[PDB]
Amino acid sequence: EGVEPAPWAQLEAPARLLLQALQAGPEGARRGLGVLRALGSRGWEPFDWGRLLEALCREEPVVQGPDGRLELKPLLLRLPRICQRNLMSLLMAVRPSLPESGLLSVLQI
Amino acid sequence: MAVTEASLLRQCPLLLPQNRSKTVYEGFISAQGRDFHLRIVLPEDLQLKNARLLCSWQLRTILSGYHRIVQQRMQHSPDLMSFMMELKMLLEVALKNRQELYALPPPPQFYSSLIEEIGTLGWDKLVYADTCFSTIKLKAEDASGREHLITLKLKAKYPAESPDYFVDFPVPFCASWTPQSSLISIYSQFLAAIESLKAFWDVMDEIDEKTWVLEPEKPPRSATARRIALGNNVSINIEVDPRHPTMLPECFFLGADHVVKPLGIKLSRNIHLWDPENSVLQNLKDVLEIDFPARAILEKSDFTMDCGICYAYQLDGTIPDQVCDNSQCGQPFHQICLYEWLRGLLTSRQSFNIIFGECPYCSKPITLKM
Amino acid sequence: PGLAPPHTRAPSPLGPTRDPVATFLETCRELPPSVASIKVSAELLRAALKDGHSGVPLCCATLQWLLAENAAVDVVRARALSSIQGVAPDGANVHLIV
Amino acid sequence: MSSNEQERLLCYNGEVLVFQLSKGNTKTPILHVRRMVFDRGTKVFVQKSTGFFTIKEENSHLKIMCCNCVSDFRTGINLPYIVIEKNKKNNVFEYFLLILHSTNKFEMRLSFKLGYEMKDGLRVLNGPLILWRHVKAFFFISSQTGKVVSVSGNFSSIQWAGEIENLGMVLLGLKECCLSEEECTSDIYIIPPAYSSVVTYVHICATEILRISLIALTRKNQLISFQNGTPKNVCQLPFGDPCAVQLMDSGGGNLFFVVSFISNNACAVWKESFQVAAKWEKLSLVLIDDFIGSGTEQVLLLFKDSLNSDCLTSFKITDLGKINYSSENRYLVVPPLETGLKVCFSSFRELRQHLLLKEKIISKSYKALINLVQSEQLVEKIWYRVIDDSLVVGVKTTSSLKLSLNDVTLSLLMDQAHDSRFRLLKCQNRVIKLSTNPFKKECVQIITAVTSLSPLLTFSKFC
Amino acid sequence: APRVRYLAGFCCPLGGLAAGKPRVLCHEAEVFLSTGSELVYVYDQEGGLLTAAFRFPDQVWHLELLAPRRLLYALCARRGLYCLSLDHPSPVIPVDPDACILPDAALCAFTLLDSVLVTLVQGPARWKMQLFEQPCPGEDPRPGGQIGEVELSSYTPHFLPVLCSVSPSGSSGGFTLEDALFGLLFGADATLLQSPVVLCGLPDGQLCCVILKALVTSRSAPGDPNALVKILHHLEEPVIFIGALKTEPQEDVHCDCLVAFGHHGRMLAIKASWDESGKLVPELREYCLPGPVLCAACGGGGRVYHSTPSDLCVVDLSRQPEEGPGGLPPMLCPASLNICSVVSTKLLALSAKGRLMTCSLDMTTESAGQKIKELLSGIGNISERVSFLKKAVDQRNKALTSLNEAMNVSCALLSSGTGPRPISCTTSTTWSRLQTQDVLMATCVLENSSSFSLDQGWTLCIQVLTSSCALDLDSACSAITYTIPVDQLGPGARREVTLPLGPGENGGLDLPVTVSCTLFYSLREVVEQEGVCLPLSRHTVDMLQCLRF
Ligand SMILES: [Zn+2]
Ligand SMILES: [Zn+2]
Repeated sequence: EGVEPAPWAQLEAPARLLLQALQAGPEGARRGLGVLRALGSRGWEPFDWGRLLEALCREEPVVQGPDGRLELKPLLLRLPRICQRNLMSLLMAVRPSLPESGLLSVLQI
Repeated sequence: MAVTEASLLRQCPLLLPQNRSKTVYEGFISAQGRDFHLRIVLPEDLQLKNARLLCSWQLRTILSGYHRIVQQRMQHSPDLMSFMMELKMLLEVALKNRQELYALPPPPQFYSSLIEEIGTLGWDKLVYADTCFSTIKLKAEDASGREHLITLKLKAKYPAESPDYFVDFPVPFCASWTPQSSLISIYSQFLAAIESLKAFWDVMDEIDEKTWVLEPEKPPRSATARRIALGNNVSINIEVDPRHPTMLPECFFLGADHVVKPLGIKLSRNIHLWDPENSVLQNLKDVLEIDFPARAILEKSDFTMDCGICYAYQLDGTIPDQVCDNSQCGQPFHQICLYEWLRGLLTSRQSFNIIFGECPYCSKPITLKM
Repeated sequence: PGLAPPHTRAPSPLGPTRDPVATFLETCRELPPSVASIKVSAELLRAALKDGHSGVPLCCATLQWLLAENAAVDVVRARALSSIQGVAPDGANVHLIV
Repeated sequence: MSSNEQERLLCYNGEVLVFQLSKGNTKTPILHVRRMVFDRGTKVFVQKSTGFFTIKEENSHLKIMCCNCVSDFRTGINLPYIVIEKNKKNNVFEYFLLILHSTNKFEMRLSFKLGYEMKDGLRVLNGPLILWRHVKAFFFISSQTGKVVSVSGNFSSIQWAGEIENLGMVLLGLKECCLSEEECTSDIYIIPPAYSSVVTYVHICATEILRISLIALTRKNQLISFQNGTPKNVCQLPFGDPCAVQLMDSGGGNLFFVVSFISNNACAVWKESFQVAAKWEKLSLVLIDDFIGSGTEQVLLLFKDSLNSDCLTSFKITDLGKINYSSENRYLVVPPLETGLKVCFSSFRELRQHLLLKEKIISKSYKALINLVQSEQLVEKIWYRVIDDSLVVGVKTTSSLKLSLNDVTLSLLMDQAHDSRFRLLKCQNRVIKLSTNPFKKECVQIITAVTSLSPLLTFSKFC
Repeated sequence: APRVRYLAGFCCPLGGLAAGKPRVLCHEAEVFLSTGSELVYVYDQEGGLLTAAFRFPDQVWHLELLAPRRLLYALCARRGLYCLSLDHPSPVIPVDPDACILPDAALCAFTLLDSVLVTLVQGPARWKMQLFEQPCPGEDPRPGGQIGEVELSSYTPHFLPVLCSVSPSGSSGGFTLEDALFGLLFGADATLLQSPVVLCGLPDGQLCCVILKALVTSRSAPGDPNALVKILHHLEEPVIFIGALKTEPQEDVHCDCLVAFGHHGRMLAIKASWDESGKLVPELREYCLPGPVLCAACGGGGRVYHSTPSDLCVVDLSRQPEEGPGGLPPMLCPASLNICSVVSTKLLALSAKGRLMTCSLDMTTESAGQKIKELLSGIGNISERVSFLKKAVDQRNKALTSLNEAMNVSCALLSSGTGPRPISCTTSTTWSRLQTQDVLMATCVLENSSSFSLDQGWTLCIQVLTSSCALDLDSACSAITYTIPVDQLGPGARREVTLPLGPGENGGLDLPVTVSCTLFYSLREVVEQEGVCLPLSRHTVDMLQCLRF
């Protein structure tokens, strides 16, 4: 009935860890940088932002408003509200090394 | 139209009502140039609270997962027309997600043109191609003799729309695509962007050679930061600007409060002596008025012994004690950070004073005893 | 048919396709608008035209006199358009201006 | 080709036989079989076995002609045959038939010794049965019988020949006439004598009850089907002077027709859309068999002897699909292409199935339309006559329809497919009662309509 | 590495070989073949030359073999049942009727178990199973005296029936099931007697089993059908193959799965569950493969090689239980009917062109450039057909949309809108002048109110009945009828037709005149013989419309 899986469940594990990390309140943002350096450290030294920025726009269905209304929300609006504000904070922090087409799709959301 | 007399014809043309009393529809339903079988049954009256809806196995595998939504929509939707509008939308979404399994390119243009174009580039270039032929990756060289890769991802219609270009280097790469352009065009733009950033590269190459770079270990080509170690148990981290590498960097100090302070003072005094005509090292050495060690310890670097959740040593008296049972991770944690993490995950299960869960970094069984 | 009084939806005739004997011959064996005009002196046409009616001086009454025998002349007498479009007896269209 | 030095080829069970009369030195020319097979590694034909057969005399004018696979009637085994002609320059011609066995040994069956050289559609048929003609007289010599026979009937050409079911052996020479070759001499649902004027070659496909479905092709370089005398799905051919058609199967559902021409060229048309998928020019020979080992037929094309003085070189083997053979890193791209082939093929097979599904749904919904508006035969049967310039159509009723209680009418409705234009069409209706031997006793009510013809014979035809 | 070899060839009638009848069996290194003819062949499989051929009279309909006794049993069609020693001291050899054993001359099918020769013989309408001894010691190969018979009362009649032995484990050409399944299907009796069971699929479709130990009868003790023969499942369609499979593979294989197969492609599989209640339950599945199926066999591990008319396809059951849908890839071989499957997978088949073939299933330089070339040529070849089929689909689609409009119009006209306004047609009487006489004309206006466009396929039929009373003497015109093609019409538009009603003879019109319009829709035009008519309306002229003052 009320079990909800985490909406980042289906992503490449590194992204899952990043988004898990940002969840943890206002010191959530800082942690993200430690996560990115702690994946520069591991076997996959580059981090494939283009895939996370695709996956952040992908849509799934939700039922909000009255009781019944089918709507399509991208990921960025569906994951927890402190993760949103600390994601966009960490993109503000690392803008230069991001592909613009993806970034723009996110801002479009 | 508004009423379900011409609107239903116009919005689901391949649904044919079998019965005179329009109660059983059968036929096809359209989505992204693909028709799916569908057969619907109403009661004696026009209520969808109870109705049959059968589909082909094509359609069920694609409406896998959304089964509960559709089931819900059957009960919640007022009219049949709106239920079909919603199910076509929904179907579009389920297809756009698993776009991997569902596609077909137009060969006569595609496969031949791409192979002609890779011949126009030169087969010295190509290094990788995906079985779906969607992703390909090419190589180029610097005049300095550095390899830089470029990933493209191609659509069903390659020459029509832009292909998504992914590249490592830290300034944003801009590729003027035309419908007339091809792989040679974007590749020439890529070589131009490479030759632009040469100077930044020279800087980082000289640094990674003549100094103990520490924590971008085996650094990427995107990386602007270089935590340099100096003396012992103190470091200076250094971020460099790509447009102006030779220009003064952002630098500050981690380590012992008593050792760093005189260094900050000496820096303050010498910062006017910075000169962007020499090298970064040749400027820093006379600015901070000290020399570096050339790899004082190569074996026992500062293996990060911090929580790997909170990234601190000394969390509330506690030490990084709880560790990973893994040779490849070996990552310490804290009781508190690792308890609040494991109590979150859905996989974890708690015995009396024990929680078993996955190590955050490597996702291996880790045990925590409170 | 277009300028007609009723303005009612009549199907366009589109006379028979080349010949039913032509069809026979195809099966068994398997552009600008052309214009013509005249000019004439207003003095001649005036002494030649009306004497009759109101007669807006030349353009409309000239066409009324040109179509005095046509059944749909009274309409153009009313509407006073000095120019007209219609269909043929054989099916082609014809527009006649003065 | 037909000479001493010169060869003839043949395809027998996924391999290729090369018969050559090698004029050998002590000896008269020897019949040689090479038996050659396709490696798939080396992309050549390699010799897998040989066989020879000495003909007994030091007499010239040996000649190969006529060779295919037949089915011997003793066993039921197909085997290669070969017809020698033997001329001693005596104005006497022998005409051997040799049949070659799995063992690479030969077995004569007929000697047959005629006087005049033959020059016409020589044509071997199942129960090893030679069959030829001179001046519009057909003759045949079975191997079972052994004795020469003349055909009682009289025919010009012999368009088709072979075992139709239950009729033993048969000939189609005039498209009415359909002989037996046991009791010399149904012609009702064979192709029309209208087409009989242009038909040059026929090839039957299937038989029910009779009713045969049949392809043909004609002098106007056409290619036509028939299903019980119903010229469906005509095609058209680029080149001229067609000789023969073969059939090719190639795979799941694909059918081709390989059509050969006099001008040393040939084409392939893809059944399901009588079109042209390929055309070739050149061509010493064409053969159709499974050469590859893939379990589907292919087509082997031999290119002209201009290239080399050696045979079975300069070939090409082609399903007209995945299989195609013929006579700087690059390796990473390939498996993407190989997967691209297999996705394409699967997409093909899925479209076909999808299409069937669409037709099944259209049918279903016709029947649903029909049943939505709505058992006892209210009407016997229909008939029509033309009187002079009037068409009259009439229909004979049954007991259930009582003209006391029901005014009935009738109408005729033209197919708008023909009528690009719309006239009206008018019909007057009479009822006709006739008493049948009043001198219970049957009355006969029939109901009839009359109309003009000439308004409806615009298109030579109507329905 | 040629995956298919061709071994020898046989005489094939036009339209392909017959389904059902021809059969191929293989011994260690021999292969025995019948092609639905008077002949039966034996091929040494090393070099696929024929050792020996056997001319029987009349059409061998089924074969079997015994390895230990080294015998070969065959069924001649209208004659009985022959036997042949494989040593058997031209290569063709005709059989003397000395070899005939039990010439029952009405027997349609037969099979063998260890020491028994279950047969099945068409009587009159009701077919009857029989059961014989067969003498275990090497003697004169005899039947012996009939142990038992039965009457398959359910069967009341081209397609021969089929038989299968299903002995259980612990107790033979057949299939040995596993005990849990055996117990599910044949019950305690069969389990306890450890009795072989015989499944007969009949051309009727229904598939009946009979227990052998239970089948002992005599003239003092006749076999009772309603007790002794029972019926698993009623396939609607004829039966082609029954087998058993080892699903969960995780010679004497204790099979687990039961397979039946329709002509038209209803496959049916059964397996044992013991699920959900702590009780043994049966797993039914009626799958539905495409095609007319022509033959079937069974290969290692739940794979079922069948042969539609297009190609030799293949289905896997091997892994809830068995399979939710059956999805079934071809293997790119022709319509082989008569398939046989020996395990090592290397199967033997006869191609419907009539060929015997042994299907054995499973970088460089600038020559790589030639490889590239071949693949590119290939894709270009295929694409042009995929092209063609898309266009086909577009036409059939167009059809459906059209048809849809038709069905919507149809439904609107029969419905009662309470206002007849999908399509309307007024008529109106007037008077004209012809040569000398006044004529009376009916204008028939067709008006489209609703949105629906009557595109091609619709046609108006008006019918003018001069009066409704039938006399002693049939008039020269009870009614005239006219018909016009309606084309596209479109929405809101209107078409008009004028008709004479008025005196062409005598100057005499009797009034009431009834002018009736209807519409006919023709299925064919957009692409029992059919259409539909629909009743627009019926105007009466009652003298009062024919006055002029
Ligand atoms: Zn911690
Ligand atoms: Zn770990």
